[PDB]
Amino acid sequence: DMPVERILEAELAVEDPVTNICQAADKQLFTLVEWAKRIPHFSELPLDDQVILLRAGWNELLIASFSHRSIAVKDGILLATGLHVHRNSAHSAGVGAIFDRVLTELVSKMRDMQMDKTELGCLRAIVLFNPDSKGLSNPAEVEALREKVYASLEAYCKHKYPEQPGRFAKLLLRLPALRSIGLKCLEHLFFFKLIGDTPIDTFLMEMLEA
Amino acid sequence: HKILHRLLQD
Ligand SMILES: CC[C@H](C)C1=C(CCC(C)C)/C(=C/C(C)=C\C=C\C(C)=C\C(=O)O)CCC1
Repeated sequence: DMPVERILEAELAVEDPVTNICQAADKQLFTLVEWAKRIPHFSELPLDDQVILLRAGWNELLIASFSHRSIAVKDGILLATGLHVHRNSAHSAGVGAIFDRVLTELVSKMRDMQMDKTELGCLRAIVLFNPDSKGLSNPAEVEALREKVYASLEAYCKHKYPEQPGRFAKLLLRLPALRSIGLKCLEHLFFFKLIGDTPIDTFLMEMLEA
Repeated sequence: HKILHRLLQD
């Protein structure tokens, strides 16, 4: 009911540094909708609940994607726009603290365990199917979809990495760090909007709506 | 949430 082959297919189907990062975020929000449509059973949920799940998880979903994309580089983040933000550039722009959190708690840990694209997609599908999201018409159905994702994820881990019995738990235990980092990035983005001297495009602005 | 709504329906 939740095969990892379709979750990987969704990942492969979607392929001032503050300004560059905000422009990449808006670009990838469009791509995020196309990704979620390719996750099994997401498009079958009520349309209001599809909206709720994406508005609740977009920041974590985008952070996981560019963090995994950046395991190929050191002390840097690869943006979807083809630009690279070096650790030194982020520090010199005043956002070095949260940048270092992304490199240390996400990118380096992804690189250390060689997290593959199937595991990334499954973790993102778990984040997407967040049954704690407020306003869900049927939270039990979302919880059931989440359960099917991590059931398929564990089977994949035991089959492809039988020598790493703790790998399934290691993947899930990056989710608290992703949640904390996602919340801090939202905090920064609201401050940028309040000051008003950072260009924020329309889709990124819409995610900041009440 | 105009943009998200339009993108999901299409
Ligand atoms: C300047 C740092 C500041 C705090 C900030 C962060 C954090 C960036 C990391 C690299 C610290 C953002 C992240 C999100 C919530 C989404 C990022 C999406 C991207 C950049 C996707 C991609 O390129 O694939 C967007 C808003 C502003």
